Amino acid sequence: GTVPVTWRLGVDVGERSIGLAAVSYEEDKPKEILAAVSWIHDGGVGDERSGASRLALRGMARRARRLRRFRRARLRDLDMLLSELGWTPLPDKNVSPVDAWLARKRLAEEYVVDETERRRLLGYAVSHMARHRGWRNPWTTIKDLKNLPQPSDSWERTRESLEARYSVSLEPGTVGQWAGYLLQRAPGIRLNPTQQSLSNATAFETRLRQEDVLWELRCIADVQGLPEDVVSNVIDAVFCQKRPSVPAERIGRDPLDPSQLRASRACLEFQEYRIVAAVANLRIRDGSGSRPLSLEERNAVIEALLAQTERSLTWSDIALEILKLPNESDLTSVPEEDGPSSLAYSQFAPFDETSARIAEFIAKNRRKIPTFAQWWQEQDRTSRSDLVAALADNSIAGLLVHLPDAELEALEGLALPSGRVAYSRLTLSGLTRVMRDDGVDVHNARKTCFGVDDNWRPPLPALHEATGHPVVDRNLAILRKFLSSATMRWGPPQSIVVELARGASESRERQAEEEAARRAHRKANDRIRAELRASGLSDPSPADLVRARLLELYDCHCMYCGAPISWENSELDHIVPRTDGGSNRHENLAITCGACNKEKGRRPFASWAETSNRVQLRDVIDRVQKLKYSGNMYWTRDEFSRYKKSVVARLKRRTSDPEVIQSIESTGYAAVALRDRLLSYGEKNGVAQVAVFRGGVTAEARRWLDISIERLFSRVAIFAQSTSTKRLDRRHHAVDAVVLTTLTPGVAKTLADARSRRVSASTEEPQSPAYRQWKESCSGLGDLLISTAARDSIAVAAPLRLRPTGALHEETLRAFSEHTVGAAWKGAELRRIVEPEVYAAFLALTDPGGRFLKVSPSEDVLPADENRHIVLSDRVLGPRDRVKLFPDDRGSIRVRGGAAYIASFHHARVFRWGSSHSPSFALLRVSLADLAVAGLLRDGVDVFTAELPPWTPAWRYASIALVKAVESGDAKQVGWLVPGDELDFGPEGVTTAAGDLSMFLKYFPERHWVVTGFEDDKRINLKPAFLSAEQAEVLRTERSDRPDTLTEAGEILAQFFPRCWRATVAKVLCHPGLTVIRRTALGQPRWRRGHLPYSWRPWSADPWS
RNA sequence: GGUAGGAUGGCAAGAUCCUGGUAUGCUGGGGAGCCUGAAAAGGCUACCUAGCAAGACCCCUUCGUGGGGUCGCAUUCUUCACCCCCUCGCGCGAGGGGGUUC
DNA sequence: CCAGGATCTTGCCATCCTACCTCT
Ligand SMILES: [Mg+2]
Ligand SMILES: [Mg+2]
Ligand SMILES: [Mg+2]
Ligand SMILES: [Mg+2]
Ligand SMILES: [Mg+2]
Ligand SMILES: [Mg+2]
Ligand SMILES: [Mg+2]
Ligand SMILES: [Mg+2]
Ligand SMILES: [Mg+2]
Ligand SMILES: [Mg+2]
Repeated sequence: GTVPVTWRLGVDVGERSIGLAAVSYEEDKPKEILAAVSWIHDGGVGDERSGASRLALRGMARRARRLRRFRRARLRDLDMLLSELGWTPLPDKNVSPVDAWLARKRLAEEYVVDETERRRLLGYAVSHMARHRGWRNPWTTIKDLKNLPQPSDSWERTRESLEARYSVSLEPGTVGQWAGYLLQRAPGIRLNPTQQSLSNATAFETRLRQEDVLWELRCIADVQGLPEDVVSNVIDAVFCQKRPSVPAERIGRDPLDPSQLRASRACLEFQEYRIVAAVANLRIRDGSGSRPLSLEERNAVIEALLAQTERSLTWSDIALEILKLPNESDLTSVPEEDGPSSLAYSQFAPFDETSARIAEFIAKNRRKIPTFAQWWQEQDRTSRSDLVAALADNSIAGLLVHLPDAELEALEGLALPSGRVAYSRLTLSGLTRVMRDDGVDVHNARKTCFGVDDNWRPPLPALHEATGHPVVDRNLAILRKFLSSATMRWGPPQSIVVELARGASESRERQAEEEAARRAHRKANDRIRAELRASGLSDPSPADLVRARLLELYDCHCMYCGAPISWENSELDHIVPRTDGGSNRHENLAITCGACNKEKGRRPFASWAETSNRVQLRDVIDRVQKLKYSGNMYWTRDEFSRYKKSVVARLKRRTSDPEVIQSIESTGYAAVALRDRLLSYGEKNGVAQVAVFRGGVTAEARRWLDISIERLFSRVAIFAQSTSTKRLDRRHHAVDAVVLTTLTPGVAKTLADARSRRVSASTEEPQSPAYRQWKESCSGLGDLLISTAARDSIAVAAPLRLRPTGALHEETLRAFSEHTVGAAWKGAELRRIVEPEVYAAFLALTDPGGRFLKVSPSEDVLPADENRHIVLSDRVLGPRDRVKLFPDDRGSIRVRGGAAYIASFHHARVFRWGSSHSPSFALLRVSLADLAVAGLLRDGVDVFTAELPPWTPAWRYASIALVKAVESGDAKQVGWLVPGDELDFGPEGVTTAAGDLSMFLKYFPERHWVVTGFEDDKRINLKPAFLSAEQAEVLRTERSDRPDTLTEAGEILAQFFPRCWRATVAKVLCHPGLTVIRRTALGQPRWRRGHLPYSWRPWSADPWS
């Protein structure tokens, strides 16, 4: 079975692709391309418009389900409490729309004397407050909510705006009181802002907070004189909220101790470890050399950094006052970036941060927790560390001292430095003890405390272990399929080459502005961090830093309309929204008021500003452009300029264009994680080395091996000047992987130097031995790639999605239409009947000797009969009676008393009937709702051959010829076609071109076509396999940059894409030599029929068993 | 030494999920106001209320077409088949995962 | 949208380790 040869593996990752090569070798030269293939994956994306992954959509749906389930349980507990109290909950129907609001208003205004009426109004109000309670921090308890200032400043500003807007003053002016007053005074007023799409205004502008509803509840209990235990139980039932939790398996494991969880940043062991490691990395000047700090100097600096309350010790202070050095610059190896006026020495040394937080909390709360203050001063650092570990790991889903419950609530309300560190608590304590006692650094402490050697590297994940990142998992699944198939074919690889997504070929001024930008970012982030710790934000997130930056930048106003905003009612609006692919980069983030954010919604900003009467486009662009530079802000001059241009360019767009910036993080993560798992495979399988090379070393290798993708695959120019990029053809990933199999480190250094020389703005051949042996080894690589591409041995393949999982139907429920039994029945109304047995009865009426509905969508099928009684299996309909019908004449299923359209088609079943010399073809397009209502979403079901009933939307909206042929007993299923199946038209190409395809084939003779969809009953959507789609996107964008940068072939490609080939099923499946190609992991077509999807010719496919 | 990789700590910029909430929206049931109406019933603006993938599994029950709980859109060659790994871990065939070469 | 937890990438600063090439 295995034919072992010496071969190398090249791995070239991409965001939507991965190129994998198995290249058999000689002593240093390539011998044969064993397999080269570009695998085109979706990056996990199931939301093509938004870019959100399938895992992200599943997680948001699951969390919405969990929210609804917890809300239902909480409301049931409230209903039990109201039944205990004798308070009547708000009824489901037959009450006024304003009964709850007037209940809240009256209970806030005057004492209700009537006993049953007061209980009814209290039940109405409390049930309505539980349904609409406002937002609170989920990490804060109900006691913290009671500790909040009531009402919030947002509601006080909203109430001031309402008293100004309506010239009245309600007392005490609660949310229910103002809402009832406005719903009675100005009927039809909306309360909260919503998305715009003749117009009106809204009553409230900010997000309702839970302290506002809590304060209204306290005001109602104060007016009505309710007992305190009663209102405390009511507050517990209304504002009950499940605390957020961290699953323990979501926390990584310690590499030195693989059973233990990674320690939190809050741990005092980590704070000591960071201090001792930072001190152990410092050096001291000694006669043009450097020495490590001696053990007494280590102890002095370490005790000065441990015994610290705040950031008071700079590295200059460590050099001068602690080390007693004559000069500041004698302290070398300071772990900061250097700058003017000794910036690195002016940066601050680390300290015990958790001990500072706990000591400051004690100093502010001596009377609140004096027992804890005495106990904290009493305990040693081991029990202190165990306390701190318990306080840090309370957030884990899955306190050693009998403390009072108020002290427990104050301690769990304490804010500690979050984040995980690399090691566990035991490992950190052991390493710290070894570094303190032996006077060694971290590497020697690891060698001592664990017995590891100098070659020790942390354990790496195996190939079967996923990461949880969708793009990385796509690349890894493709890689492990390729590696298993290649290992069983040719044995294990001799070495493995992975391309990392790292680059360094930049000019010195680019490095200078990046260093100055980093300096400015750190300085402004430190100042804003100090302001937020002064303001109570103990641990500012990057979102908090962005929010404080834009509050400072726009003088606490909204960016869009200019309304004054606070910290708590402002919102960080994605200017390009998340549902249009917008990123969390700070140029995409605008500070808003919440009302502007809700009214903009998911729309582009320029279109929203055109439609809206609240903001103006020119005013927002002008307000951005008049921002002026100052002394010390976050951006540099050039960064402030580019920030203004990128913000303005985001504010100016009118369509839902794709996002400008794409995720290079998942490219680097895919390369790094695939390298780690390939290293695990190499440890298991005896691979000699796993080598890594930069992104710009492979391209420089390809351009110095006289290989260009245009010349290799006979591509044409698509630009008027110069030559286009190599990304037109999808096979360039496999060519990149083939080139990667050749590279060695010395050649990598020389091509990196050549690239740095070239981008340092002809052409000098690089001067080195390693380049010369690489060229003499790889002179035949060009001939080998030409011979491989001429036979089309390089494959572009898309992995199939065959599992019947995903959205069963479209999200929006739709109201049922209706049609009288004894009236005229057309074809579209007969195809829309909701009830399957009523449907089958109408088919029995039109055609008793038939099982399907073979009627035209426009023809009048049944006449208007006043004596037509549809006899059901259990009922008789009347001619006056009406039938539920689906609203529109497309595939639909009934969902929860409404109608939902079916989702995208899971597959098409290919049917072939007629003569063998001239067959007829059709597709039974089957969706996930078809299998859902056919009961096929269970165990032991082949979804591509399991029979569907005639009332499913597959058989309802099949073609008339297909329906008549299955009725006649001539059409049997011969295969299936998922979106992503490759069609091979043979070496002769395709003949049925006309109009746009004929012009496409004069520049692009494409024989390989990928199914993307099934638009209607006689059309299959095909795109060329070999040509990219993002390439077509950037060509169509770059057409309008200059007056006709493109050539004629570029215009042909841009006017073929993105609709590509809207084919015709009975035309394209009758091509001679057409084969539906199902490939193996090595890009080779699977032809032997086993238990995996095989290749099949539609013209000569035998019928299904 | 220089280049490249890896560790740890720091700084900066981002990505990916996960947990809990808010508000909207959709559909069913309602209705406060307004309009067109009325021997002749529907819309509009809000608001209230239930549900918000189809469904699966467990427990009820002082027996019901329902109450309660846990889940259900990922891992993209479904199912079947053969091999492998971790867990039902006695060379057990039941849960998850992985591979099947043209 | 909100708070906040977890995983990870890239780039710089410091330290340690590894392999590898290039000169003298
Ligand atoms: Mg590449
Ligand atoms: Mg809720
Ligand atoms: Mg609520
Ligand atoms: Mg509203
Ligand atoms: Mg927004
Ligand atoms: Mg690539
Ligand atoms: Mg409403
Ligand atoms: Mg609602
Ligand atoms: Mg449900
Ligand atoms: Mg498989």
